Formats: sequence, structure tokens, C-alpha cells
Amino acid sequence: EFLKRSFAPLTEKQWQEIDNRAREIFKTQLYGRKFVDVEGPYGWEYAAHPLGEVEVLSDENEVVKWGLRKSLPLIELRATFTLDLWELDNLERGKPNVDLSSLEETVRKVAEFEDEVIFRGCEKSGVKGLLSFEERKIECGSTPKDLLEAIVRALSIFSKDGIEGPYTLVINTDRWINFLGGEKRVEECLRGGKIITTPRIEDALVVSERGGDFKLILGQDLSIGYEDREKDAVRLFITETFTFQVVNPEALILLKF
Amino acid sequence: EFLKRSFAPLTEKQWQEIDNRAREIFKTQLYGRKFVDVEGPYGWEYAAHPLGEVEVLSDENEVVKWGLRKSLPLIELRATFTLDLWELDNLERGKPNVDLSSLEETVRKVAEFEDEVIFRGCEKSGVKGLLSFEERKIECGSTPKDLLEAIVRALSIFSKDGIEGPYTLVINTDRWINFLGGEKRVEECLRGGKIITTPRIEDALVVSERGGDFKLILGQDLSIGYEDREKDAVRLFITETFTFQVVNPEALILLKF
Amino acid sequence: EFLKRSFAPLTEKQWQEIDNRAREIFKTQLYGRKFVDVEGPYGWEYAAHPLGEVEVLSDENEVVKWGLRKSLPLIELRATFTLDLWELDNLERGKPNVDLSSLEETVRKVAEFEDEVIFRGCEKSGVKGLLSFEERKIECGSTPKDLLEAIVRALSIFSKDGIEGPYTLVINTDRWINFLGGEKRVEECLRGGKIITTPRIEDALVVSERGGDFKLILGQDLSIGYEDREKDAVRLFITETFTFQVVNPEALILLKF
Ligand SMILES: Cc1cc2nc3c(=O)[nH]c(=O)nc-3n(C[C@H](O)[C@H](O)[C@H](O)COP(=O)(O)O)c2cc1C
Ligand SMILES: Cc1cc2nc3c(=O)[nH]c(=O)nc-3n(C[C@H](O)[C@H](O)[C@H](O)COP(=O)(O)O)c2cc1C
Repeated sequence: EFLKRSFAPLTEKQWQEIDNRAREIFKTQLYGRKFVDVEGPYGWEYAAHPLGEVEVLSDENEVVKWGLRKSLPLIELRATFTLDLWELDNLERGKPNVDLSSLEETVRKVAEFEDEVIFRGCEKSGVKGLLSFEERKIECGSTPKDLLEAIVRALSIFSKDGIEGPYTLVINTDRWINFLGGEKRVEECLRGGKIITTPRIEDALVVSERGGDFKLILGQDLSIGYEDREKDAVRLFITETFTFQVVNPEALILLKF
Repeated sequence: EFLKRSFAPLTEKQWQEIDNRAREIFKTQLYGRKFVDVEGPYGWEYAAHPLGEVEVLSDENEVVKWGLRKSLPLIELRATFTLDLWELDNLERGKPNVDLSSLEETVRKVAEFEDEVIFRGCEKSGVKGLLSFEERKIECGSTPKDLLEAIVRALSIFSKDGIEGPYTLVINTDRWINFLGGEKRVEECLRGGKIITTPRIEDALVVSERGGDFKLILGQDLSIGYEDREKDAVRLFITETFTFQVVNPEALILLKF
Repeated sequence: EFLKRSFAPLTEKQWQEIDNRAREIFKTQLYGRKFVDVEGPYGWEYAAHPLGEVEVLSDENEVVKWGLRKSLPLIELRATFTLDLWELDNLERGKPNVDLSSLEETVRKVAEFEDEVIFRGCEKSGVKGLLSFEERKIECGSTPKDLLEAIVRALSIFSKDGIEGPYTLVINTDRWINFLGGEKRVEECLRGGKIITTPRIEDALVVSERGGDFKLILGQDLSIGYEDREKDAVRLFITETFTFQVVNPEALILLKF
């Protein structure tokens, strides 16, 4: 496998120490993955996703008219870190808590990078994030009473387009501290929805989780591999290939506060 | 099917009149397809072919380094023409030779367009044609005696790279008129090769047809569909999606004459 | 079928793109259909619904007395729109979000027309809407406390006529914003009823959903058919034949606010 893992000087039981640690922090820090849906991994060779359109390049008077097919190129990221090799060997002498502080700090730089692509998009990549669809904004206020009014007025914009599913509220974590009062009034105006507090946006946004409006395309899910061995340390990396696209911008609404 | 053929006012026996005519002219006029090999059609939705490389876009001091995956976008061409509808109806009264002169003139504009992409490449498409690999040139002359010497010196450049298969000579059609003398001396210096005279290049070139050095990627092979009906005529089109890439430039040699 | 759908230049997979879109907006925008009941479609030839009465036209001294039987004529509506044909063809190249903005704007003109017939009735059609039965009005106020009192006084008018079923509250959407406070006090004074906020009336009204008091007669449910093909566009239409009649006006009460 392209992740040369059977070449690293680590025991088969030391590898699972590293895997569990990274798999626990990814589950809680990948916020985009809590309301978008993932098209299963297509493999390490997948390179572009079809947009389904032609881009004409010929003249208006030509006999043979032609153009190129547009697609979306996949982003590939690689983040490397180092582990002290003596400390990892203490795990064989029966030590339950080894020092992976270099693994966890790097797992959080990657999770935070993958969320600027979903929320803010990437200029060079050709990705539009959720926060740029700014013709879907609506006012709000400061009191728990007014958050309720912004959600009943948002569900009328959904039902006016035929978007009707389970609804979700993605809200900043410091704004939520003020609305802790009506946390069961809110979660039932959404009709048994779900509140996802996140330190990745300032304001809030409501989305319809009926399925198929925000796709995360995965070529290769997050993996850990082996790079090189320095004197008394190994150098590993985290890799992934993905892209993101909003299909229906009608299933999204931005609250302004 | 995307070719709305069951909506054209043509009999199932008038459609095969049109298909046979276009299939006979494509067999003789698509010269590139006589020594390159075709990766079977991937479908009407295929949009890009992987080049197998990453293009880095991050800084040198960043923690999470990333880049985009390079691919080759597929060209889609459409050429339309018109058929008089009364003349096509004479085919039902038992007429063997109807007038498809509008079909054949358009089938030759398409075949000739598809060969500038293989021999000269396309700047905007991102395709390199055979005639640009100009570090593989070698001299020649004017007499049949010297054409033989240029082929024995070309087969020594092949065997020096380990390229050893059946060999082919693609030569201009007006140059060949001079070498008609030794047409069996030539075709056995190539070791039972094959001569393909073509009005698509000035000089000649020798290629190794062992397999896998010049790939034509087909999304949708050449097809005929229906567009619209004017007053007393139908309007059809010829469509195709393809791309071309040289894998090993060592299996090619350009003679200069 | 009278909807000449097998004559439109659309793929069997492009037709379902159009059907799902119109079926999703009708489900949320046809508000009358949420508390009235529908007598199944009688077909495309049904033309009139019997009122069950005779209208005498003879003299008082005649030997043979005669009259005509009264019925209710069915309304037939047709709304046409246009779709760009190139954009629909992008759906075959694998595009999930094509532009049907001309379909959805027309589906909302039709849904809103069908609701003026239920709420305001039609003079020429011979239909009485719910809002004209104005001998069933009762006062209300402005505070959540008073909305509760208007519902306990309304359920005593129902039980005085023997109308006893599940109860429903159909209220303007901008009035509801004020009563968001007691949304579980309200929905249990109705004895586990149901609140249907709608932008189709100013005030509110309470109805008994026991069955058989408000009938919507359907000849042909909402359908999409094919009309003609312009140069680079198709022209489709939405059709339907229906009529509406209140059977028992005792199962209805109008709140005045
Ligand atoms: C008792 C003992 C146990 C050790 N266990 C490990 C170990 O499990 N993994 C490891 O990478 N180095 C371990 N080391 C360190 C190496 O054996 C080696 O002594 C050190 O990396 C460099 O030694 P130097 O000062 O001679 O260059 C251990 C050293 C000692 C004295
Ligand atoms: C590469 C290419 C692809 C095309 N594909 C379509 C198509 O799928 N459907 C269509 O109606 N017209 C298509 N056209 C337009 C044709 O020229 C058509 O005969 C005419 O332009 C229709 O009018 P329009 O350009 O406004 O669509 C295409 C043109 C080109 C150059």
C-alpha cells in the first residue's frame, strides 16, 4: 500500500495505539461531517469529479464546434510529524499513557484546514463554501425569544421551495451561551432537529438534512503512513484526498445576528 | 439515450442507410486509429483522465501542505448537417442510391479535426501531438536507397532503448510516390511491418506498435443523433468525446527528408 | 394519454427530474389539502358533480310539472411554461442541479390559484369558500392567554352541535409569531390537535377533522404534459380538474382577532 506502514519500526500493537488516538480526535473535530454526506471513497487514483457541463472554445462560424468538459480537481494534503521512539517502546513494558502530544496537535491543524474548505471554500481549488451563499441571509437579534422567531421564519422559506426534511442548527459556541435558556424550545421549533455548536463560524445557519444537497467527495479517507526514520524518532504523515460542493443552495439559510 | 434518435421522423430502415454511410468513411479517414490503441469507451459522463501527479500550491513553511491533482479534460465536439426529407423518402420506394452528399462532407471535416489533435495537438486542450517531440528527428534523403538507410538506422535507436515490437512507417502520400520502386525492400527492413500512407503529415515517422505507448481515450465513440426538424429537412449531428496522450516518447522517431 | 408525454424530446430519466421537482413543491404549498378530504379522481371526462336538488321551471297550473337537476361544474386549469433544452441535456452528462426556476415559479401560481377557490370561492364557478360562512365568527384578542380562551369557547360550540372529532387550527403565519409562547398549551386545548400556519388568510379558523364536511372533488389530479417545441426550448403545461364544496358548515368557526 502507498502508506508504507510495514516498513516502519513499530510493533503491530504500537500501530493501533496511534490509530485509536487519531480516530478519536477526528470524530469530534471534523464538524463539516456532521450534516454533510460523504460519497464513499473512490480510491487513491481518483483525480477529478465531473461537473456535468461543457465549456465552448470554438468560433461562431466554424463547422466543427468543440469545447472541454468541466470537472472539479481533488485536493491532496500531507501533514508530517515526529514521534520519539523510546517513549513508544515504553508501551511494550506495560505503560497505558504514552506521550502522543505531537500527534494530537497535528491532527487538529488538519481538521481545521478541512473545515475552511467547507465553510469558506478555496479560491485556487475552485470550491464555494457555505458562507459565501449570501443571498440566503436573514436578520436575528440577541434574546432567546428572537432566536425562536428566526427559526419559524426560516422554516417558511424552506417550505416555500419544497425543501422539507430534518432541520439542523449550526451555531457559534459563544453565541449559544446566551441561548442556553430555551434549549428545548429551540430543539422543537426545528421539529426534533439537532443543534451543532462549533467554533468555526461567528453567526449561525440552518440546513435541511434530507440528503443530497452538500456532498463531500472522498478519494482516500484520512490515513496515517510512514515517511522516514531520523536518529531516535520516526516521521509519519496524515494524508487525504477530498473535494466539496454544494448541490442545492436552497437547503441552506444564514442567520445574521 | 442522449442521442434523441427515436424522435426523428425517420424509418428504422432509413437510419441504417445513414449509419452505414458514416461508418464506411470513418473506417478509411481516421488515420490516427491505425497505429494507436483505444481504451474502451468510459461513457457519456466521463470528464477527465488522471495524469497521476500532484501540483503543490502551499508555502514552504506551512504545517499542512497541499496541492491539486492533475488530469486531462476530455474534448467534446458536435457537427451538424441537414438532410432533405423527400430524398430520404425515395429510399422506401426502392431506390438504392440516395443523395447523402451533406453527410459525407461533414464526416470528413470531423475526421480531419480529430487528426490535428493527434498529430499537432491542442494548445488549450493540453495535448501534445506526435509532431512536437522534435528531439527524436533524424535526417533522410531523396532516393529509395536512402530511405532504406534511414530505417536501418532508426531500428538501432529502438533496440538501444529496449523498444522491440512490430514497426510501422507513416509517410506522406506524395513522398511515397517516389519510393514506389522498393516497396518490398522497405516492408521487410521493417521486419514485416506496415506502411500507412496519409495526407496528414509532410515527412514520415516510424513507430513501434508493441502496445501501450500512444493511448486514445474514448468517452463516447462517434455517434449520430437528432437535433431539430426544419420545414422540409432534418438537422442531425455527429458527436464524440475523446483525448489523446503519448505515454512513451521513445517509441517514436521523426524522419526529416 | 391526453398528456402527450411520449412525444416530447425528453429522456425517460429527464422526465422524472421534472416530476420530482413539481411533486415536492405541491406537497408543501397546497394548504387546503391538509384538512379537507379528496374524493378520488373520477377521470378526464367527469364534468359535473350532483348537488341533489331539482330546480322547478313550470307553471303552477300545469299538468306535467318539470324542472332541471342542479350540479356543480368542474374547473379545468392549464398553465404553460418553457424549459431550455440545452440545460436539460446537462443532466445526462452527470449534473445533479439543473435550472428549473421556470417550473417552480409556475407551480406556485397554480397552488395559489387553487387556494383562492377553497378559501374565497369563485363567483362564476358557483363555489362558496370557507371565509364567506360569516355567521360562524367569534371574537379574539392579542395575547396568548386570550387565544386559549377563544379555543375553549369554540369547542363548546362544536359539542353543542354534536360535532366531535380531532380539531385543527388554521392560522395566519404572522399572527402565530405572537403566540409562539404557548405552543404546547394551545396544542392540548385542541385535545392533541394540529396547527397549520398558512400565508393564505389573515385571521384564524378552527375546523373539525372527523371526516366528510369539506370535500375536494378531483377529476384529474395535477399532471404535467407536453404542448410544443420552440427552437431551443420545450413548452409544457400543468393541468387539473377539480371543484370544492362545504357539506356541513357547522364543522367550521372563524376567529376575528
Ligand atoms: C536500559 C535502556 C533501555 C533502552 N530502551 C530503548 C527503547 O526501548 N527504544 C529506543 O529507541 N531506545 C532505547 N534505549 C536507548 C538506546 O539503547 C541507546 O543507548 C540511545 O538511543 C543512544 O545511546 P548513545 O549515548 O551511546 O548514543 C535504551 C537505553 C537503555 C540504557
Ligand atoms: C460542443 C457543443 C455541445 C452542444 N450540446 C447541446 C445539447 O446537448 N443540447 C442542445 O440543445 N444544444 C447543444 N448545442 C448547441 C447546438 O449548436 C444546437 O444545434 C443550437 O445551438 C441550439 O441553440 P442553443 O445554442 O441556444 O442551445 C451544443 C453546441 C456545441 C458547440
